[PDB]
Amino acid sequence: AVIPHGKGGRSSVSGVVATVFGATGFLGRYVVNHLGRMGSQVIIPYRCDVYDIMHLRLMGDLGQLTFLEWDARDKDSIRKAVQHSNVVINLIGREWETRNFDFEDVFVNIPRAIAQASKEAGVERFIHVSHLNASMKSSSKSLRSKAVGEKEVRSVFPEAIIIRPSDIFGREDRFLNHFANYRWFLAVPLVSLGFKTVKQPVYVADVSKGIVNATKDPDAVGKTFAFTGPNRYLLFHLVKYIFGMTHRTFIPYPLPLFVYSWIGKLFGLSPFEPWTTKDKVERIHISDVMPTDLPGLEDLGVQPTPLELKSIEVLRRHRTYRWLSSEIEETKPAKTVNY
Amino acid sequence: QLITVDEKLDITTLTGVPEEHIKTRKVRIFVPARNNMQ
Amino acid sequence: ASATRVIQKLRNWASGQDLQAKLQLRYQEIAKRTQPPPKLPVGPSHKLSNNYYCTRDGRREVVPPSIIMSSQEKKAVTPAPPMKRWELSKDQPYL
Amino acid sequence: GSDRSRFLEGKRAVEDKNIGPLVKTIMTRCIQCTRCIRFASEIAGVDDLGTTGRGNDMQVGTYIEKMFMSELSGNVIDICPVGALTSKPYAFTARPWETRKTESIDVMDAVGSNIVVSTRTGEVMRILPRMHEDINEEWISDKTR
Amino acid sequence: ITHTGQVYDEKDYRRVRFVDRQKEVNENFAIDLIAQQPVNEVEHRIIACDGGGGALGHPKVYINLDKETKTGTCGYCGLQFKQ
Amino acid sequence: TYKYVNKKEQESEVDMKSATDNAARILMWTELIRGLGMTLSYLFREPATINYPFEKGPLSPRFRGEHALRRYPSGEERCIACKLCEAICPAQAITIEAEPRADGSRRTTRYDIDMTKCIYCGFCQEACPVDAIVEGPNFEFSTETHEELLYNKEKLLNNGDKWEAEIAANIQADYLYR
Amino acid sequence: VRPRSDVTHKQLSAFGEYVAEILPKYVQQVQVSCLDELEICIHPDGVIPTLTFLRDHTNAQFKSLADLTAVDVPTRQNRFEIVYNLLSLRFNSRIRVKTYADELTPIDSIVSVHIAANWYEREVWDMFGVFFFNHPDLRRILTDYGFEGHPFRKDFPLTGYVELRYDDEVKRVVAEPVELAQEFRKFDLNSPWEAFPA
Amino acid sequence: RSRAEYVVTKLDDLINWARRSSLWPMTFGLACCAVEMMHMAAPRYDMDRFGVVFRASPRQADVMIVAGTLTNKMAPALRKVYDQMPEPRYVVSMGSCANGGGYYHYSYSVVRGCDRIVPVDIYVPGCPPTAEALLYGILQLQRKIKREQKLKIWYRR
Amino acid sequence: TLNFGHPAAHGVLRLVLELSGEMVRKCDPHIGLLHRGTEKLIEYKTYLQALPYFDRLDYVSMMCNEQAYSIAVEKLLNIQPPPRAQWIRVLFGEITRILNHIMAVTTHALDIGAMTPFFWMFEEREKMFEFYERVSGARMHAAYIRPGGVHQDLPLGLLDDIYEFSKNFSLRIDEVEEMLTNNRIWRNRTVDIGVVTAEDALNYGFSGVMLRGSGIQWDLRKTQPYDVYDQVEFDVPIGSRGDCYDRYLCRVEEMRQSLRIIEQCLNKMPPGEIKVDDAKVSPPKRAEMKTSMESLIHHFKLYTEGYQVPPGATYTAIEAPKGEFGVYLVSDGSSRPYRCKIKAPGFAHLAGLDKMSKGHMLADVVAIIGTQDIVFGEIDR
Ligand SMILES: NC(=O)C1=CN([C@@H]2O[C@H](COP(=O)(O)OP(=O)(O)OC[C@H]3O[C@@H](n4cnc5c(N)ncnc54)[C@H](OP(=O)(O)O)[C@@H]3O)[C@@H](O)[C@H]2O)C=CC1
Ligand code: SF4
Ligand code: SF4
Ligand code: SF4
Ligand SMILES: [Zn+2]
Repeated sequence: AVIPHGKGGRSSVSGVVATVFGATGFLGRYVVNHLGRMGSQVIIPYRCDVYDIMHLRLMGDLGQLTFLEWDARDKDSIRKAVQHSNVVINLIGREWETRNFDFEDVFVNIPRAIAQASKEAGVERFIHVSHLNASMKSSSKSLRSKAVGEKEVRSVFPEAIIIRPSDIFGREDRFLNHFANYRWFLAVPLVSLGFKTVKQPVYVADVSKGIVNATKDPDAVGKTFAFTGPNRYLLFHLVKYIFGMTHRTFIPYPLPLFVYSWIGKLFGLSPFEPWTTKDKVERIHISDVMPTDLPGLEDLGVQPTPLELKSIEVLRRHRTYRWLSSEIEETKPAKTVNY
Repeated sequence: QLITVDEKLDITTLTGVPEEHIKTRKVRIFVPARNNMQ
Repeated sequence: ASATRVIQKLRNWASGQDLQAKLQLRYQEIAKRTQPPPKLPVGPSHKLSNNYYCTRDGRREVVPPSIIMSSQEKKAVTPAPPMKRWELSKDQPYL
Repeated sequence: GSDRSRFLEGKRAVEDKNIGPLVKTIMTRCIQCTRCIRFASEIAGVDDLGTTGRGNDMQVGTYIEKMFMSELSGNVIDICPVGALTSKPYAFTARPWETRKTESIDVMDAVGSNIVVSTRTGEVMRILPRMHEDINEEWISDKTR
Repeated sequence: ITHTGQVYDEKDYRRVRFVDRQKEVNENFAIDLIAQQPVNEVEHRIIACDGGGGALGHPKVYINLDKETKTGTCGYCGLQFKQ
Repeated sequence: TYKYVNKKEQESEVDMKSATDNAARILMWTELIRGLGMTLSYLFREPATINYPFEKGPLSPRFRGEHALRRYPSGEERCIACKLCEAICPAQAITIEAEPRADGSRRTTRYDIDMTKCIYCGFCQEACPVDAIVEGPNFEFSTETHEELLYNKEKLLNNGDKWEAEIAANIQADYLYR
Repeated sequence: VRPRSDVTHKQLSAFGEYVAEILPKYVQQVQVSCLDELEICIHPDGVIPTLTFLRDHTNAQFKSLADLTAVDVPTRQNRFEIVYNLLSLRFNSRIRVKTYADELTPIDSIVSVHIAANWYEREVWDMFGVFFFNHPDLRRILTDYGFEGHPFRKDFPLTGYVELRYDDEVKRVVAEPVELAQEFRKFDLNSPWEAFPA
Repeated sequence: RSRAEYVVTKLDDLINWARRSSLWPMTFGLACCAVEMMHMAAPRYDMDRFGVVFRASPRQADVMIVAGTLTNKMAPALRKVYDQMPEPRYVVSMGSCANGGGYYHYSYSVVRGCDRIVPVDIYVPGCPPTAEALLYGILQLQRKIKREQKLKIWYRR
Repeated sequence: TLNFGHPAAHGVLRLVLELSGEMVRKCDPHIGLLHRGTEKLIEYKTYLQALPYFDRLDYVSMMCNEQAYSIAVEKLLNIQPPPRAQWIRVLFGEITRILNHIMAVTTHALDIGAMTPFFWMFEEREKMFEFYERVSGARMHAAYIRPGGVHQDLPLGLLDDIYEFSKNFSLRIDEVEEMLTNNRIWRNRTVDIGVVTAEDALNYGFSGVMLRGSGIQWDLRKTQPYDVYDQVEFDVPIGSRGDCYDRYLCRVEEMRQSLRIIEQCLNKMPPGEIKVDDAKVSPPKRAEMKTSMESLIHHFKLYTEGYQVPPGATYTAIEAPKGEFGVYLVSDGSSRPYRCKIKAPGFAHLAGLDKMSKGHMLADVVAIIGTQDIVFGEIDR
């Protein structure tokens, strides 16, 4: 262990040495931020070239962030990453099944091997992240596969926390940017005209802070928290609201999903990071599940942050010079649906 | 003409010190002793 | 250097100056390295006699400022003699 | 004093002594100032340390090698202005300009002797006495230093 | 490992620093290298170790080799001399 | 002694010849052509640049460059932890903590020069009595990561061993001067 | 030992008396250092009057303001010691007029007497906190736009209380209380032995 | 040779060569290290020879050389200029004032390093880091740019 | 309100301007972007370990800057440097004014748009730094001029090499002389721009080439001769009218006059010691500290503690290439200073930009900053 000395800011010590395999991610970026702010020792396994992880260097202090070359297929790389970590956090995930990695791999196969080694190593705790409402029978292969994982990893690593976040709201997120980027599309398809798929977003930071707090709290063991949010929404208001802040016309036109799953298949064929995914589509119209579960935010210590509050920052880049100065007050809020 | 104030010059509000280090910091006024070495 | 005469002549002319006489690049004119070993001179105060420091320590023989007009007919006096006008140069007065 | 030297002749050297396990006597440093022989007789009643010989090889060390074992022993360190005999535990751990000096109280014994704890970068390096006329007048025990 | 037995414990995490990198240490350790040099058998009670090279060495000091049992060691070089 | 620059001593009254000469100066840009001649002239001069990797700009013995800790010929590191190199460092760069080695000798357990803090003044070179810390000739030690720039005793001692031959030659050349 | 000419220590001394006589309402002390430098000391109210006499007097023309500074002696009731160093290109001599100002007792501004002071007075406010009445535009010059505290005051920590880093979460530079990775080692340097009577 | 792997190794080698050969740098110009580079731009150690642009606006700059102390009043700007540079972009921190605080580390107005403000690729050491020393640092950036394998990572991703 | 600020200007100047069309009606320069705390750090540092700071205030005239601190500290210690050292400081002081002027004239042109003058002279500048490096070991930021005397003797080949540089340097000034002194384009860009009247220059505390350019005859090198400036002969290049041209022409003349002073220094440099022989003020020689006890004690105390200069305060001004550089050093009896106000020729000059750049275009302001030779290290300190 490492006795925590310091005042609490950078150049201080908190005693959390933590491997974080998928740090380069949108959620990840945030996880390393708090861990680094707190003063924790963060080992970031990376596969993308060094150029892309530079954004993580200034976070954390000198000799507090260590980057290791790692390959998912190669078991040895995971082995050495967790050699000297006592906390392992797994954020490995993707939306597009890539040529050389299947949803199973990114969600269930890999995240197993990882926790498996972590145990061999003797890491005190492992935090595994799987998408919210993930039935072993859910339509989207992604969600189901993720469900498959949360089970397995429990056998490789017992009492391994399993936070299960909803789609995340944050700058650089998809949930909010995706819809806002429908601008290019003249019309914005919305299955069931964006109805009956009530959704509860959660700010990225809230999720991050929550995750971090897990690392430094004994109360969470085998817990399957669910960071959800401060307000639910029918996809209709969300879509329009977005377009509202973006100040771009909103033209909700219903599109039969059966045909739309096909549109997802189309972009899905794209070689360079398909923008929409068959598995995405389903997910988007996959209704958010209700909140009866080990609570996440608040329960883990952070009060959720309403979407409207920070939406202005996430959607600003999509506006035009004409609306750039416009502020949240000028715009209207969307409506929640306790349903 | 001069004005009258019985208020102990407190200028804590102008010095520009963070609140924590003005209310939790005790300073000792002492004449330094001599290291016995010299 | 090492320039064919014609280039030099063009150079000198286009520039309007005998640039060859004063080339910027240095060639075997610069002090050779490993110049001989130096035996530097020891200054005063190294005498072994009549060298008492008390007689050579201006550091603290200095005294506290002299005080005039402390709070605790006569002719006018200037800060100092009025300055003397500078004189135009003689090698090159103008330009 | 002066800025230079005129002693072009050779120097002297005096064999060191293992006076004890607390005081390191690198006595080639000694300026034969006899404050040790006094303290060791007047403040403490040891009456062991003494001058031996005459001339420029008067060495102020125990004639036979008998350790200076007494409480009040470590004070010799503080009282020898030269660094001939100094403390063996605090041999070379620090150098005084660096040491931050905090004035505190002796808790090892009930005389409550005043002392100064010299700390560098956050670990105590030395505890030496600070003067209290009534309680410890410039001296501290072998235990509390 | 290092000159001073600086070896991160089997559980310390600064060992992560050495992961995929060389922990810089020097094979040539002084404690040993001085030992190799033999004791100089001078024939005068007090000899001086200028440090070798005069001005290019260490401050000049005189050592008393009078103690028959032990050998004088320059506080600077560590070189030892015996009478 | 003063000198007027740009002060016209007197009013030369225009003479046709003078006027023509001037008018020609404005009309046919005569002085502008003068300037072009100067640059054409250098175009013909040998360029002063050096192939940087193949040729190196000359540095004489006192060049301060990169810190190194020297060792005696025998193999005993020169530093005896007097710690005044720490005292005179202007930037607070050198951190030294010491304890008596098993041999009984004085030596530094930790000697850390923070090169990013160091401003390469060269006073440490000056201050050392045994001259254990020296300003080594190498100036090329640019590093990918900030941590590499912080240097402990082992890097400096290793730096000392690598460059000892040239450091010895450099100190040999300049010690009479000091 | 430096060469000292007493011609100056006499000339300057006399001038000191001359100034004092001409401006007795404000001159408190007038001394000449052993370094041949005069240093009329004036009551803070005499800032405008004493300077103006020196800027515009035939027998003492002190046209340019070399510098305006404020030493801070915390012990002194009037903390700051505003010092104005002036030069006389006509008589090739410099004089220093120094006043005393406490933290909340402002000094007059001399931007009128010398416009050079427009900037230095802003510099003294930013670093030490003395305020100058009738200043055209007094506002921080050297410190950051949001800086809190006057830095050159002897009671201000060197490292200060705030430092800046870029935070990704908020994608913007952000102050945080200073956390230093090697505190300034505070070597004690004063020797316990004095040098001379001085 | 014939393998989709070989074609993707050779083509980045091409992409890396282009970025390596033409690094248009942008010098903020803080403190004095800017002079020790104005000497690199100058004739004894030309930088253009290597494919380095003496003066480049942020939007057309590949490399930012931070020379000089980054005070707490210029920090908010450096980040802006770094943020407004085109994506392929690299930072070289010159001077003990910039890579670490150097003299002025403990000042209340100096950021202790530009690494706190902008991610730094090569740290060039020295109070006035010599001009060859900067040239070695720029050449070290070119060695780092040669090693990068962006196309290979996309192929096996 | 256009907030100009890399600003084409020297250093970093956020010149908050107000563009009445292209004509600029007001400038509010926001300096402070390079304030390092140089004068609050010096209070915590001994007199020798604060010398280095003075090489970084104006970073283009290093040694002349460290001749102002060296003269101050020396005054407060009533000690004077040995004769050879004073000539060496005057030799290095004029190499620095040639170095600053090559900086000021060529970078001004870089701003206006002439690019070649910078390259030709900058090669002549590395020739010069070499002289710094060969005498101190640092190309710039030497630390050679010490509070008492200078640090080490000149290497045995430097004065021959300084002659060879000075012998051929004047042709190099002559060459930019032809390329940038009569070009109608330069004259038009520089002549009648930023005229400053004589009394206004004294009132704004300009004190430099800006003072001399408008015809006021003031050089601290002849008026108040510091070091040996009483035994060297030179002509101050007083300009007549004050336009940015007359100020350029003055800067080109001072480079020429400095070659006249450098010539005299090489011709008449005395045999002797380079640092005062009081071990109390200047460190003891390497051989002496390693053989004599009085010298080791003096070396140990001087490096670890300090000179302990006697209590007092002094304002010492020397003619730095930019203008009058002065240090007001207040000293308690302690080895570390109490206050060190660096008067920067430049804090006064930048204040004048608003008055000098009156009724002028956006382009004129680029020339106005260029003709003040402002380096923000000195202004920001
Ligand atoms: N809206 C959301 O973001 C939500 C996310 N989650 C879960 O949170 C986790 C983090 O999400 P997010 O950050 O958006 O995901 P990202 O798409 O940002 O990727 C996360 C990280 O996983 C790494 N990664 C992906 N595939 C592989 C692979 N085959 N081998 C090695 N590394 C890989 C990536 O590294 P690289 O880019 O270098 O390949 C990346 O750094 C995910 O696992 C997801 O299941 C759950 C609910 C909502
Ligand atoms: S006190 Fe120290 S110095 Fe004086 S005699 Fe005893 S030992 Fe020698
Ligand atoms: S000065 Fe030389 S010897 Fe003394 S500690 Fe510093 S380095 Fe080691
Ligand atoms: S590093 Fe040395 S040189 Fe570069 S800026 Fe800071 S001080 Fe000036
Ligand atoms: Zn020895």
